[PDB]
Amino acid sequence: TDPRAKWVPQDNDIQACDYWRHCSIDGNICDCSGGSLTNCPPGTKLATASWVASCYNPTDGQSYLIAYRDCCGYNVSGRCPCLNTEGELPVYRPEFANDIIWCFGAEDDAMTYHCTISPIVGKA
Amino acid sequence: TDPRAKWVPQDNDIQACDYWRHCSIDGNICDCSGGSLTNCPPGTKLATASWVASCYNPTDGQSYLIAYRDCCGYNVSGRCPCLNTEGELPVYRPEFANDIIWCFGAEDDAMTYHCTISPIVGKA
Amino acid sequence: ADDALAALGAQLFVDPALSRNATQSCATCHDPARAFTDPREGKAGLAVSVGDDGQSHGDRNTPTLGYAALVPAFHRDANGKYKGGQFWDGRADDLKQQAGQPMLNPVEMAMPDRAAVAARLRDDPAYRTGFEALFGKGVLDDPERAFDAAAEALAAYQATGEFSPFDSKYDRVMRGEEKFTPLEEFGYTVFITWNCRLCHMQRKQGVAERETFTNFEYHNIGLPVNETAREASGLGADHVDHGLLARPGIEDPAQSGRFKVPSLRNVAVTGPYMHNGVFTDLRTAILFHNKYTSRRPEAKINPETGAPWGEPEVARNLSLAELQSGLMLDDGRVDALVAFLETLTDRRYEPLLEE
Amino acid sequence: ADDALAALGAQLFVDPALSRNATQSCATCHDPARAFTDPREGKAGLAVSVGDDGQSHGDRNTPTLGYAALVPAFHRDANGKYKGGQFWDGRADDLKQQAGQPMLNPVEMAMPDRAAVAARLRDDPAYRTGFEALFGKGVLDDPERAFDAAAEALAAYQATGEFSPFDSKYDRVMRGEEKFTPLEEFGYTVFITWNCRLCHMQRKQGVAERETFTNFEYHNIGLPVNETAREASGLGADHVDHGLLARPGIEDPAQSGRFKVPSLRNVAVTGPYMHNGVFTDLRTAILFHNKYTSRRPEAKINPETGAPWGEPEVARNLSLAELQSGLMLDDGRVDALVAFLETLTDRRYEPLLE
Amino acid sequence: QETQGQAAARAAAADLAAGQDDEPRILEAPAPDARRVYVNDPAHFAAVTQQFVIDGEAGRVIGMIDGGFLPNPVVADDGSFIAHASTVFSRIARGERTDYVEVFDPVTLLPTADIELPDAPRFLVGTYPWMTSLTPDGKTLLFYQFSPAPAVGVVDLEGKAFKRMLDVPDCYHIFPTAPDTFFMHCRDGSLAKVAFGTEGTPEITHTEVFHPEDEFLINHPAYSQKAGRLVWPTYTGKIHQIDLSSGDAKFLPAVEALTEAERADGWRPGGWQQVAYHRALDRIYLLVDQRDEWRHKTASRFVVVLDAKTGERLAKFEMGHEIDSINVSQDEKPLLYALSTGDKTLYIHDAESGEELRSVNQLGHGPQVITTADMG
Amino acid sequence: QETQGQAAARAAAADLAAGQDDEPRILEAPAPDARRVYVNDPAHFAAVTQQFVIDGEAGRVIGMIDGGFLPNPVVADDGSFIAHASTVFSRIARGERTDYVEVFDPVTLLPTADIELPDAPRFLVGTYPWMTSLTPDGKTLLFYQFSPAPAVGVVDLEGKAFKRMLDVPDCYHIFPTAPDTFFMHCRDGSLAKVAFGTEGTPEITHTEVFHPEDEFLINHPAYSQKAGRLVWPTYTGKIHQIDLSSGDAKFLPAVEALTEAERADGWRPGGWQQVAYHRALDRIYLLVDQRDEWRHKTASRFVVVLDAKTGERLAKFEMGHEIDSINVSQDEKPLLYALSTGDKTLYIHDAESGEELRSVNQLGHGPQVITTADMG
Ligand code: HEC
Ligand code: HEC
Ligand code: HEC
Ligand code: HEC
Ligand SMILES: [Ca+2]
Ligand SMILES: [Ca+2]
Repeated sequence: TDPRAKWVPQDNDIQACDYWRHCSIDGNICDCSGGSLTNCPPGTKLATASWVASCYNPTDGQSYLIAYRDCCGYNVSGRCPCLNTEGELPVYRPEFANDIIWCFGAEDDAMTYHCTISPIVGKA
Repeated sequence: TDPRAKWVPQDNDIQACDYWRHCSIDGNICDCSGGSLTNCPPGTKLATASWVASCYNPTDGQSYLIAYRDCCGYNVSGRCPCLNTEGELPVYRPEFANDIIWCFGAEDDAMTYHCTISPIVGKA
Repeated sequence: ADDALAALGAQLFVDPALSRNATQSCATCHDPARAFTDPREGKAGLAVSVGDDGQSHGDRNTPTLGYAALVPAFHRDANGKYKGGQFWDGRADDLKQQAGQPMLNPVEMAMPDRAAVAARLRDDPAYRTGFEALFGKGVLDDPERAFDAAAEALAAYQATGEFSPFDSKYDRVMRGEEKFTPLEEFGYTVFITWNCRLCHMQRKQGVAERETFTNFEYHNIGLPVNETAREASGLGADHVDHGLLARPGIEDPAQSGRFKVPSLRNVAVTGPYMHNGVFTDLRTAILFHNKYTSRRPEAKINPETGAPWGEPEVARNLSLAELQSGLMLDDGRVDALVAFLETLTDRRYEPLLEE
Repeated sequence: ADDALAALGAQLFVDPALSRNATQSCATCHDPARAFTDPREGKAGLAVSVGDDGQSHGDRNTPTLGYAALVPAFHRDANGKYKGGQFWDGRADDLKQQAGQPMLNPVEMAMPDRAAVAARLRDDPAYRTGFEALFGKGVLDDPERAFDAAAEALAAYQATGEFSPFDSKYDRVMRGEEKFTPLEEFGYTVFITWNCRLCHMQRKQGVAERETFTNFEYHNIGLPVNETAREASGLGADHVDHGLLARPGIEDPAQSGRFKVPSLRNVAVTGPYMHNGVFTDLRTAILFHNKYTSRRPEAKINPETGAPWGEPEVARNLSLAELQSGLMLDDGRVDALVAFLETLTDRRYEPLLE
Repeated sequence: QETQGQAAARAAAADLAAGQDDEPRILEAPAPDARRVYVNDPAHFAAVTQQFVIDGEAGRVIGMIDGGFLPNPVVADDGSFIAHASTVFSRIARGERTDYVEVFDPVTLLPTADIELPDAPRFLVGTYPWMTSLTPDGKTLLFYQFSPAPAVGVVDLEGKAFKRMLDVPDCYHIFPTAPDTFFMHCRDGSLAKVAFGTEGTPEITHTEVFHPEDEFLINHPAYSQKAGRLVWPTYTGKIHQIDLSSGDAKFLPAVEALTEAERADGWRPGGWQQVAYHRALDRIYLLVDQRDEWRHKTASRFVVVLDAKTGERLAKFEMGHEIDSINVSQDEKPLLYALSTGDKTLYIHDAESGEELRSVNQLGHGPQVITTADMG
Repeated sequence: QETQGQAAARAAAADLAAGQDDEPRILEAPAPDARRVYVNDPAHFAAVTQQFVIDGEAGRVIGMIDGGFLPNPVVADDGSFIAHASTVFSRIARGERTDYVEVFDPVTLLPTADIELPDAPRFLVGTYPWMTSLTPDGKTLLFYQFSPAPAVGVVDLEGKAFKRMLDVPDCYHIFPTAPDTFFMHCRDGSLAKVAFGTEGTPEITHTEVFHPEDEFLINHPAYSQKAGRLVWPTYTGKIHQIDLSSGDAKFLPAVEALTEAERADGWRPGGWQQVAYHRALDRIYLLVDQRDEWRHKTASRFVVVLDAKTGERLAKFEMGHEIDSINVSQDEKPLLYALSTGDKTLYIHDAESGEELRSVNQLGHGPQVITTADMG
């Protein structure tokens, strides 16, 4: 990969940084530490806050809103690190900003970043 | 760079893992984090315990006893990591054993491992 | 047949002869000119409605009938979450089971019994023709068949496009016909990234075909008693509305104080808000959801009164997992959410938004 | 020439005419048969020595003169540590300044003044001959010059090969003439990896040319009073030995209770141990240093008494940084240290190991 | 053929296409089984560390546990829990030290006990599995203390409380044989039997010396508590076997893992966890390579397999990577796990053919220790 | 051109041959100077992190400081101290959270203050330098809180005590201009001036709006407190400059760091600390490369240098490595510092010719932030 090239989504492997729903992920893919595409790993705490991007699905040619959520309360998993910033805005438009640790609302006031899940919330 | 080959000391660079005094170092060379060959970096605590090896010096053809000392109370430096084991024995002969965190006697009861210095205490 | 059943329901829905003194129809309290809610003032303002005797008040706010036909029948899903049903406490399984209740409720339409309702239907030559065409000869001579038939018709009428048109600005924007303003877009953004999406969206993930901005679950968000409404209702200072736990056959005390998540469609025009009509303004309804977010002085005060929100009527089973979000909505974001929620107003009620 | 001066000093060193009643010489308390320490039993055993008057006992243990010639003259180093000098409290700057002190000390040789020392020197024809040849005619007629010249000869004699021969097993092993036994080698390895090397080694790092197993510094290791030696000394139950703070010109309260780190050469044959002779056995001397390391018995209990060591005489300025090592010596490592320290015995004292 | 990430994409696209809703939530790990394997990452002495919980059959990370400085992991042989002894400081690696034991539920990974150890008693050392050990009943955790003097700490897991330290002789490692008994290895070459009650001084009995002073026994022996079998290699690959199944130490005939030919050609064990033992099969596995005598901690590229009852070589595998530690699953047709510290990867092999089946990469900074439960 | 490790081996061999003795001890760092540079390593969101203190003239690590989760570093301009706001948890990454500020002596690196911040108020975010800032007297540290509502915490460094939180509007970042005043950037496109006291509502005054909603101002602006100059690039390399030296905001003419032709061919800034500003030369340095418009946090391989008064380009350097962050030393003949997160290496260049002069590698796991003092 040329890191500066336009990002090219695929819909065939959720563990790769170019998977279509990961267009604005910053951190680690939860599926690689024992969670799944939309569930957290045992022992971690699911935040209630989220961040949104509009991610193009090459399977059906449609763009979907992905409201990312963090799994919190463990040190960073270190497996399947990815940083994509499709449509990602600076911190003064936080609903689109991905450097913030979005662990708000997690049980037991968990605030450390482990990994991020990628559920769809609507069509753009 | 063959890891299982007999180790060949040099006397020309103290930041390399084949420098002659490092023949039983396990950790990181303190000269790479703000100390020197026989001094601890600022902010760390010099332990009083030690471990010993007989290290051959290619320059003068004599063998010296190096009694290694740990610099403690910081997370491991991460710079110039090295593991040599010339004459290193198992834990039950601890004076010669190098997996132990030899931070005893450090000021402030510092017990975390940051890096190791390589002072000469004698001839062998 | 399916058209005809709904057309019969349409006549019944506006007919005051289904009330004891003949003053009141479903449309008296669910007024089509007000997104199927009650514009009339009673001893508690618009918080609760006055029945056919002209004196009895109910103890819950009359909800909209718009989009009610999208609610699944009452059930407990995989997760042990109760879902669906009708009334704020889900005590009716579905629309057909709910429709006969106002008719016989002595604080509402107050008919003495199913025979009295049958006798009213029998009086009208057009009901005799239209009921018999759909349900068979003699239907109106048998009080049980007649009553069950009227409820079927009413339920069929509420399932028409009249009640659920999907023609709000939100629907036009989703179809690509129109665009949100920056403020409405910001409000949408906030709605789908903050906690609103955890309760007032049909699905947990994926995309809904016909979104009605409710997951149809039951939650206790800790609302206080509406004191003027509870006095008008006459239930007593010591009465507790247990919400879902009052549905016959629910016994689980964890269900106490939980009410059905309302659809937010037409929310801008169906004030006052909550199951007891306690808040006048939409902004105040949104701010009440900040109550459990943080420790700040500002979160504890009702802007309409200048006083604390009040102690919960049921102080157990609060939905703290969702509500304790650790983020308080600032006034900019509440403005944006109000702008967004206004886009959920059906086209025919847009003229109502100004007032 | 310097053979000559040392040869004079050899004469003086065994001459009891330097004591008031002629009953004692340097060699009486510094016996060459006992690595130049005192074999005699007094009221406190071998803890302290009895002077010329037959009754007066000192309050400190008589140390070896072996290797004392390698000690630097007293000074304060750039690190603020006092170093070198002579006596357990470093109150003499060097061997020359020390030599006249026992001659005039009333609890030791008890000469009443320098004039009395000169008079005894002048009465010996061999001393008239030997002193005048090195210092000039009439030296013995002037008490100050006589006393100074006697001190110079004694210091010269103590700086010969005789006092520092470097012929121990340890020296032979370092020269690669022989090897340690397994136990001795384990002892040496403990010595150089545990705290011992921080005080009983000449240098902080590198190799010493003529190692004598002391860094010449001053440390308070928290020793209790030796009650029977204190009693015998007569200094009174109210007396406190302040160590280095007693040296004239030292005022710094942090020096209270500190004593010069002893060379460990010949330690196996120079018991009892410490500045007050309080421990009889070499194993006990080592275990005592275990005191600030643990709550286990090899730490709190004196094996010679079965009771706790007893409160420090001077409870401040303890060398806790060096002594609170976090590691307690077990009996096997104490056995190994004893075996190693035994190899520091000069060849001529090997028969005393016994 | 189809990877996990690919099957997961196919399942997600199908859920999306079919309108299948699912609530985002915290997963539970699958039930512990014979093929669950734990990889601990001491991270080259870092102040915080990680353990990976892995399904060996799929080659999938199924959970993680965070630990502090040089933690010691243990895994109950029955699958009922995991635990570790760990160490944290008030300001990362400086300030007030707290040592503690956590017990975790093996499916939720939630802590079910957090038991503080008073006076900072843990031995902080490169990770040796047998420096912290469970009694066969799973009710007690025993941990080694080196400073100020060797001791063994008794932690009541049932009552969630630290109980006391047992003072021991110059001894190392803890091999528990009963609810109230464990063996240690002494400097002098003997094993010590330590018997302990609720109160009192423990009863301590030594065996005969079993190895000479110039024979070096590695820091990583294999111990099968259910077999009562201690398998202890030396630096040359000579293998000591001690049978502890009668409650007392019985010394078995020593075996040679390498030939006279190979030893004279420089074959020697090397690595971290150099030895593994399979109980049902009664088989020893040993990491070996050609190496200078003082390169004993370097990676090895071969494993030899030998019958424990006779000492006959059964197999010699070329591993194909730089391997530091090995272990096996304790079922029939076991897996041979081969962890590479340098690659940070767990290579998973069939233990009978030595063939590589799958691998799990990105396991932390310097992973070193593999642990499995013997559930049979 | 002997390396530092070779000069050291030669010095040690000379001491050995000379018989020179020296006591092993704890060093002091050299006195802070203009060529001291600090590199912080957020370590890709790990629970613990490190900062490296570097002498840029020698290319030598002179010290390190440990921190917790996503700490914010600050360095006093006059070299008198450095400090961070940091966050730890009672069991590595879970349990009770403690937020605190530490102040360190710049030569012994020992903590001289540890100040708890109540109610866990720090904003946990990938590290932005101007989310925690010193007032120009160095007596007060100001830090940003995002949850539950935007606020600025006031920490009295002289008195070693937390003072208060201040409520602020929907605004971000903190640029101190006086002992009691700082500026922030508002969502609505204005700056807000906040003047505060020990108690009471702060006086908050907005500037005029200065940018549209669709021009995006990066998270890493350069701010020279001594010049009062705020240098704020957008995603396209348009640079806003605000002169705060009067105590109020004055908007300077905007400049374009890239030509129209370069912009048409896809040149845009990118990385983390994309921009540097040299006060005495009044020069702006911007990290740029050819990239798709949403690859704005990838490394860049070029730096453009331009005169801040005229916008004229002075140079375009080819860096020869993948660079994420830049800064400069603030003395004459400055060094340009070019930190590569992927190489974990700081490359030190001559800022006039752009020539790479030396480098310092092994800087942690994902070093991102460079900080220098303006001591001039
Ligand atoms: C005022 C006197 C009313 C008249 C006449 C009717 N209804 Fe109504 N309705 C009223 C209230 C106060 C409530 C809430 C009561 C409670 O206990 O929760 C309702 C509720 C409904 C519903 C449920 C809608 C929902 O839960 O989202 C339906 C479907 C409904 N009402 C229909 C309906 C019909 C068909 C009527 C004529 C037969 C009718 N209502 C009369 C108040 C009043
Ligand atoms: C579940 C925990 C919820 C979350 C998160 C949000 N809402 Fe809600 N809302 C909920 C319930 C159960 C109710 C009715 C409570 C009762 O007993 O009466 C509501 C009510 C509203 C209303 C009033 C609607 C009406 O009276 O018809 C509005 C305007 C509303 N909710 C808006 C809203 C927004 C904008 C939210 C995100 C900030 C939000 N709610 C979160 C359940 C839950
Ligand atoms: C017994 C009564 C003694 C006679 C006769 C001599 N000395 Fe001695 N010596 C004695 C003691 C008790 C001490 C320690 C006193 C103290 O306060 O510390 C000493 C010490 C010395 C030393 C110092 C050695 C050292 O500190 O390591 C020297 C060099 C010394 N003595 C030499 C010496 C000479 C030359 C004597 C004859 C003039 C002599 N001493 C007599 C006990 C006795
Ligand atoms: C500096 C803090 C020291 C360390 C570490 C060790 N020793 Fe020591 N030792 C020290 C002093 C100051 C003294 C004299 C104390 C006094 O006031 O008298 C000693 C004494 C001994 C002795 C007795 C020597 C004799 O009496 O002549 C022995 C045998 C001895 N020391 C041995 C020893 C060993 C083996 C050590 C490491 C375990 C060790 N010491 C540590 C100062 C210090
Ligand atoms: Ca309403
Ligand atoms: Ca003695």
